[PDB]
Amino acid sequence: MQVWPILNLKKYETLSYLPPLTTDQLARQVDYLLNNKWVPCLEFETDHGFVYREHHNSPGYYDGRYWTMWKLPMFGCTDPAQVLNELEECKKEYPNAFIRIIGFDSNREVQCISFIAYKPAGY
Amino acid sequence: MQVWPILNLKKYETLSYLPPLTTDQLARQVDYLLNNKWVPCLEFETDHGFVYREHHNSPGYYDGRYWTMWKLPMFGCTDPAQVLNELEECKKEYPNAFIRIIGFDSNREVQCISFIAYKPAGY
Amino acid sequence: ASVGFKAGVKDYKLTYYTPEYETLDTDILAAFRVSPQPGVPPEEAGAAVAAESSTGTWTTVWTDGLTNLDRYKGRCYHIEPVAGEENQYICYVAYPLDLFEEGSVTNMFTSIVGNVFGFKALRALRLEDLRIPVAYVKTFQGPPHGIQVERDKLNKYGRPLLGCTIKPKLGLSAKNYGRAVYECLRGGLDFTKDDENVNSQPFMRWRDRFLFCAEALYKAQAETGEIKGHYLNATAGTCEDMMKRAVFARELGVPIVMHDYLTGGFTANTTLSHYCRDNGLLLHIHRAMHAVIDRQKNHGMHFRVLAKALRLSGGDHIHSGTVVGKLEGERDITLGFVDLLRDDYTEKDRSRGIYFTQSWVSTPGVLPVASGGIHVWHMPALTEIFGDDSVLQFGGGTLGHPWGNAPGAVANRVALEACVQARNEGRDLAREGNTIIREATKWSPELAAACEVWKEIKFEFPAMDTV
Amino acid sequence: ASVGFKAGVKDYKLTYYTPEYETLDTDILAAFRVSPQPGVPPEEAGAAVAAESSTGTWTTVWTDGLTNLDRYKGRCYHIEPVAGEENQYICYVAYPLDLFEEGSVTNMFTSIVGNVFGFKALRALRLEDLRIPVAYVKTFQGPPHGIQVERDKLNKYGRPLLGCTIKPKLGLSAKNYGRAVYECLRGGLDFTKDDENVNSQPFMRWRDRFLFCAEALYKAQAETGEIKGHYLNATAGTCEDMMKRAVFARELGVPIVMHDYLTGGFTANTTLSHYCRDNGLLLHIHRAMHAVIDRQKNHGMHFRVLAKALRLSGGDHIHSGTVVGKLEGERDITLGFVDLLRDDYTEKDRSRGIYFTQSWVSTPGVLPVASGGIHVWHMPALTEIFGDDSVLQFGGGTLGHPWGNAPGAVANRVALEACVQARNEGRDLAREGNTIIREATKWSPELAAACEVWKEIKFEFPAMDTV
Amino acid sequence: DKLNKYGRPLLGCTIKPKLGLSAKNYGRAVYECLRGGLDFTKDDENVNSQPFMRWRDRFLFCAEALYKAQAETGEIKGHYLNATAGTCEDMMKRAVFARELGVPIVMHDYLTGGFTANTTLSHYCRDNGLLLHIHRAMHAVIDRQKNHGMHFRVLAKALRLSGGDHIHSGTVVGKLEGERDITLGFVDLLRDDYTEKDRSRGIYFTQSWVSTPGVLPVASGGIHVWHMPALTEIFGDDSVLQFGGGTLGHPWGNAPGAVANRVALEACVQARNEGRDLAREGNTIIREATKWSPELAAACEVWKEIKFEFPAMDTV
Amino acid sequence: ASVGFKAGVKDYKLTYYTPEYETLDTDILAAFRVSPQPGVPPEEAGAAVAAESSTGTWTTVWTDGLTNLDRYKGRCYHIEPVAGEENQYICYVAYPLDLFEEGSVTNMFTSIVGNVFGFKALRALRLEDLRIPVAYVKTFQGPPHGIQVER
Ligand SMILES: O=C(O)[C@@](O)(COP(=O)(O)O)[C@@H](O)[C@H](O)COP(=O)(O)O
Ligand SMILES: O=C(O)[C@@](O)(COP(=O)(O)O)[C@@H](O)[C@H](O)COP(=O)(O)O
Ligand SMILES: O=C(O)[C@@](O)(COP(=O)(O)O)[C@@H](O)[C@H](O)COP(=O)(O)O
Repeated sequence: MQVWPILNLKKYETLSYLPPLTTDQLARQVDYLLNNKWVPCLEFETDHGFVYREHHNSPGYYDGRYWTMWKLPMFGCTDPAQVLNELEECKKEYPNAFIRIIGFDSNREVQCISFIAYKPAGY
Repeated sequence: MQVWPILNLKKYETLSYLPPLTTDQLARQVDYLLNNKWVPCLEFETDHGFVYREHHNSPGYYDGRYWTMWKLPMFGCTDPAQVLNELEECKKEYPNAFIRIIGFDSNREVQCISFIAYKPAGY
Repeated sequence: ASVGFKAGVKDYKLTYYTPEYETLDTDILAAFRVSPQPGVPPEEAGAAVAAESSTGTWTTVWTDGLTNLDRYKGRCYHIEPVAGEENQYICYVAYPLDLFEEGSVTNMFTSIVGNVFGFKALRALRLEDLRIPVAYVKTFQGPPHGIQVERDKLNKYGRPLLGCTIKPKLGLSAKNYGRAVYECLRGGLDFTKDDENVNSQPFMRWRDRFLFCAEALYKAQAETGEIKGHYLNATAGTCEDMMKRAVFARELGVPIVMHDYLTGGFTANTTLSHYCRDNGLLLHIHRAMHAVIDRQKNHGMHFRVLAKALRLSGGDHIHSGTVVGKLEGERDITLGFVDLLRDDYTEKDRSRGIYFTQSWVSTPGVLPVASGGIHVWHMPALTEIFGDDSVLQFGGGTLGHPWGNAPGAVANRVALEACVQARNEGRDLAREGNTIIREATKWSPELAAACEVWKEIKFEFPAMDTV
Repeated sequence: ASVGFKAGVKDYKLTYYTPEYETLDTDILAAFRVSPQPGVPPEEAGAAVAAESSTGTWTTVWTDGLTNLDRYKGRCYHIEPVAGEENQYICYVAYPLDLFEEGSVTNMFTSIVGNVFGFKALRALRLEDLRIPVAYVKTFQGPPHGIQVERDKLNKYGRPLLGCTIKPKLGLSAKNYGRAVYECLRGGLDFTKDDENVNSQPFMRWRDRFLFCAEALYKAQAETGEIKGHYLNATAGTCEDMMKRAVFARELGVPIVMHDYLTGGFTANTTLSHYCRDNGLLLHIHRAMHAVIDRQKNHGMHFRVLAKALRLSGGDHIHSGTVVGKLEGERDITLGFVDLLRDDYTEKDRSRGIYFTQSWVSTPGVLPVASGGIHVWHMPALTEIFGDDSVLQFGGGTLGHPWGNAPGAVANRVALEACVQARNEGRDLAREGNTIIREATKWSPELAAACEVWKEIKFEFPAMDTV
Repeated sequence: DKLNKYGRPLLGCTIKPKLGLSAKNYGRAVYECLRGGLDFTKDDENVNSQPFMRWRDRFLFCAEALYKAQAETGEIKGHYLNATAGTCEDMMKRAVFARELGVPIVMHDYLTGGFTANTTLSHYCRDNGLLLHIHRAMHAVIDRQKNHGMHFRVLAKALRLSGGDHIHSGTVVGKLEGERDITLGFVDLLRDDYTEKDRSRGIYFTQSWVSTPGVLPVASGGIHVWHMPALTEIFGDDSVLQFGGGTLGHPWGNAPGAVANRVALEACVQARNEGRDLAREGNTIIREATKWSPELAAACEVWKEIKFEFPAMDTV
Repeated sequence: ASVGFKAGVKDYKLTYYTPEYETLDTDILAAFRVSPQPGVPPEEAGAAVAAESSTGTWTTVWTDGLTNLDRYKGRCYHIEPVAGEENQYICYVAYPLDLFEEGSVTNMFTSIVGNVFGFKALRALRLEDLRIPVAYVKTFQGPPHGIQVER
């Protein structure tokens, strides 16, 4: 019987309970997003990697949901290499930031993909 | 006339105003719990050893009452050694945690025993 | 079926003495200790009590024929002489469920105890017990929280809770009240409290007190790491004033308020009990004035009836006596009503004055509170009599300590924990009590100083209320 | 000026027995009938009572030094032995005005009568009287209306008012209740009323009753040309329920509601009293449960104290006993508290049990109500004892008439008016009572029929509560 | 958007036993489930306010527990607090206290509580930002038999109009009845803006919704880790999968039981996204994950042979 | 008294079929007309109905040990075949008073009739009658007026 750890066990939503993604596994996720015709976009955050409540406590209100946009959504992108390229570029500029890849479905206007692609040191 | 100290005098509920329990005194408390047919269980906490109020201030609401369960309550346990064994095991895994032993009365559904069995360094 | 109407007076026993009656499980049963005037037969006296507290009057009325009196009348169904008492009897009366308003203790007492105690034909009358049927029990909310929930909210387990009444009773300012409160709480007491008569007065207005006490309790809680409470008194002159006080306690986020249910009244108490359930406030109940009613064996109402009424109306704690303190309370009678307050079921037991078996259908239990003239040397006895589910209060026993409030609190907390540890190890609190306290004084200077002061203080006098 | 703090217990008499004290006009004074345990000196017993009901506790507390105990402490200032009684004394205790919450009878009783009756050191304790200073009296509203205003609203002058309690007590439907009501009112009674325990029950819910009773009272008023009333019971389980009932009575435009002040409680009663003043409703008060407290001479609280408390909290009528009826009430003691209820000033008079002179600074008087086992033959005596300012109620005495309610009402109204006329002409009601009734039966068939039925009915038994 | 959850079905768990637990034990179970990876925990449908646990005490302890699990994991959590009550007034009092606590979601039993009460609650939730989970308790009394009653698809349309953010829709593979094609039919009626007539799925009429929001279908009832591939394949990302016995029945307790379910779900999402056939490769995907997840391996051993297969009464 | 926790599924009849049970006057009693699927014994079907409408679920949960399931569980205490009907039985189930919210018909039906009618293991289910104990009846207002008052 193992006891589920309590310390340093912050999670990052979708895919975060699986072993870390290898380069190929990451590329496969990006392919999936592009094959479904979703628009890829990168977001990064340096100060608040997790949700909190500073400005309000009403139902459904949380601070920390919005991260900052890396450039613009990649409308028309058809090559996964372009996305992975932007990821490396974002990492070089913000090595201390959490970085996630999201994919928009514009007909429903909902993010159909969202996963952490890079975490700063000690995370 | 002695002045009751103000600093570093945090307490831990039942039995905490007595001199620290020796091994035998601890074993006696566990015996008492088992003799009354109560179910033993260990709980540990590393981050908030004391009650506080972060999420709400209404009557009867406090944060920090819930600690984390070590494995599962020991249903059917009849030997104090099993409890003391789990205590040592919990201590080796969480040397930096506060650890308490509780005993459940399932007919009334109330904890009839609860005492701190281990405190981290500097407490 | 109906017979004609004949005007005139007839004996009550013709309609209300019913010795062959088998009680229904929905009937409210009452055990009355009746002392008739010379020349009044016990059957007539018991019948008069049953008639006057239910449907009848002194002369025949034609309107009885418009209903079915057989289904509504109270009935004296059993009479037994009292041993070692001159011309005194225990009369059992049954009242149909239909006579009572649902959820109203006020209505229940109005019928059963409203006019019968003044009958010229009786010398004295005492209500000893009432069997409240489960069907009537279900019409009441009962305690806002009850034992289990209270321990869970406060995170306190494995020992009696400790409290302290601030003294002097009256005369302290709001700020001095809070100062005393912080010092008591920081020494290990779980609770402090307004005295029962501390409401709102020229020397200290209620809102100022609530405010300073909240500041003091939060400071003691931060210092010790244990949850603290200070019972704020909501007792007031009107329902409106009572509600204003409960509302401010809610705003402060404190855990507990108090009410004097007999002097404030059942109607007001039930309103407060409902408010506490809706707002998560624990409700401590004082029984101020009870001894005016329940002390004498020949006349009045036994406390066990008043205790049952409180469990129905609602309260999380209720004062229950100390047995060993300054106020009267015999051990067996006390253990009897303590069971009636905490348990889900208590079987008839005449040796403890329990006339009827009583079930509560999961109505929460009430925490008994021992308060009044107790000190450290009484700790083993209190722990042994009440067990873990009780609150032990030390007013003079804390504020009378030679080194002050915090050390006075430490002495009480250490004495209590020494007793809990000893009991848990298998020691006999009854035989080894003094030894357990003495052992603790070797390592606790605070306890040693308290023990020196109260060593010879005992309260022993013959009791008036005995089985 | 301050002396050190010495922990330990000291006799209460050292601080609370103060025989040289001159009472202030702002002090609340209490006369306690104290029965100490063997070996407890009267000075210590009186001092214990004064201490425990004011500022003290069982051991010395350091906090006394934070205030000026001399200005707050209760003081036993006089003790006198009771004649023809073993080891019993009348102890007089003075309480400073500052100890009490303004306008709160609940607070006043909590202090004075809260815990002292249970002291192990006393065998028994009874509160006989209280001198309420005019400065405290002014903090209360008192009766919503009072005698003068009530007679003015109803346009009734020159004779006692007449009422009737509907019977059987419980068991009648809402429609049958109204039917009985109309028949009683149309025969000459001014009022009919819900019995004290008629609240809201399975056989008759309150709103249905209020509705049918309003229909019945309006019909009787139109028929006779005299203003009528039916006391609608507002007594309930919670403050909220009580208010809902008072509110519907207001909507119906009826003139009077009733409340059981002791079973409902002072807090709820004061709320209702204020509501009645704000809405023009007369308030009839029942003293249900009083005998549980005030019957025995050795222990409890005398009714005169409960009567004063009601005049402060508020009520337009209050049951006061009949003297000659089925419930206990001695003539002199009764006349004593009737004066305390109606007059603006009553001088000390130990022969009537009045321990202190009491002034009311124009607080309205309360109408005493005689009810319980009375009939036509008692009319001369009732008129003579109470005079015009009273309400005489005949429940069985109306509904027990052989020809029904209307004739039963006529018999009572005729008997009353025959007595008023005789008295006004100079006849001695005490010597000529039976003759006056007999003369009236010659021309009133209704009265003659009532007289035949109750001719031999008297209620005579030794009283328990005597001066 | 409010919960910040994307790319996978949401995971929940009903606390068990259904009735009988105290308020404090309810919260203890809740914290342990949430900290292991479940997004939600919930009051069972019949947990309202009873002698063993009054509603306000439960709401309070559950809020403490959910906030602790959220702080520990860094993921937004919720515990559906039941507002179902005997009167409109009682229902409103419960919804109001949930609002005061700042929690994100409440629940209601729309058929036993009723449409009139449900519509009132739906409006209150819109005005106060509370998500509304809907239970269909009692539906089978009405919709099970093919010859008499009302089909569930009609009850589902009624709920989408009256209002609810989630509605139980059956599991197909669990302990309660639900045929695959009929289920897919009404799931489309709950989520999409337009569904064309299709008699093979029991859809008699073409239905348009003019942008009325879609409702999240909830699969609950006798499901466990081995059913994960099938559930993911049938419902897709927009669904909530609930495991009551499937979490609290895990040999190591609630947190590990939660981990097993979260890992199994994510293993299926990753496999699907990589192009694997959940229908053909389901068991293989689960087995692969057990190699690195002790929590999942322990769950798989226990429920390996548990299936629920009986002839359905409601067929097209 | 407590036994260890063994994960896994057990038959409902082991805990919920209780033919020796004497009903209490405070129990809500239900008479269900049960039609099991082929191969499901009537005792198991009745036990499943009792379990699912009260305290149980499909697999063993450790939390049962935190309470006293004996005082809360629904119990199938009697089963009788229906005359002139194929594989149909009347199963009597007892529910303790504590399971119900006072004054709430909504809560009463949610438990008794909430999920059991959809069990794959049953072909059909009908609730024929309920014995509402007087202690529960008293928690309801009932008709605003009733026959007598209306007339
Ligand atoms: O005024 C008093 O006497 C107390 O404040 C105790 O003070 P000490 O702690 O200083 O004795 C009350 O709590 C009584 O105990 C009430 O009596 P009971 O509990 O019997 O109702
Ligand atoms: O229940 C009763 O006995 C009465 O209804 C009178 O009925 P009858 O008129 O038929 O006698 C009450 O008014 C008592 O008089 C109250 O006692 P007190 O006035 O002494 O408070
Ligand atoms: O009582 C039950 O059976 C559940 O709590 C599931 O428990 P388990 O998770 O332990 O199976 C309900 O959510 C049903 O699933 C409702 O049925 P439906 O979803 O078909 O409306």
